Amino acid sequence: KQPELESDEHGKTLRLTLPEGLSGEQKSQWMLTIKAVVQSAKHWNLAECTFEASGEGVIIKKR
Amino acid sequence: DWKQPELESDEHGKTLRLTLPEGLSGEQKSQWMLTIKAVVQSAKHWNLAECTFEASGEGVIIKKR
Repeated sequence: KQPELESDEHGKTLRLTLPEGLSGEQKSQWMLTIKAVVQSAKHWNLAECTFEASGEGVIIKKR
Repeated sequence: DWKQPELESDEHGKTLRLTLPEGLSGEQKSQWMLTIKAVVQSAKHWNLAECTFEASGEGVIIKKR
């Protein structure tokens, strides 16, 4: 399932789906990587960051 | 074994490194990369410091009232 944006009369909701049947720790690792991005969006303005793919996964760069 | 999200810095630069969840099929890896990509893209339209983040059933949610 691709990202889904639900629009409520009470606001919007971005819903992200995790792959079918992942294990328990794979689910946490995944979750943790997304939260690191939301945390970084609180310190940095991500529209002004460069986002590249790396060997291990991904890299978000500021300055 | 699995590296947690970590920052790296030095002169003229600060980076956030994210490691892929382990034991993933090529498909799931593609899915993982798109999820991270959907999140940076939302931070470009919304201010995520003013949004709620939480785990739901088989996923994650980000709400902007």
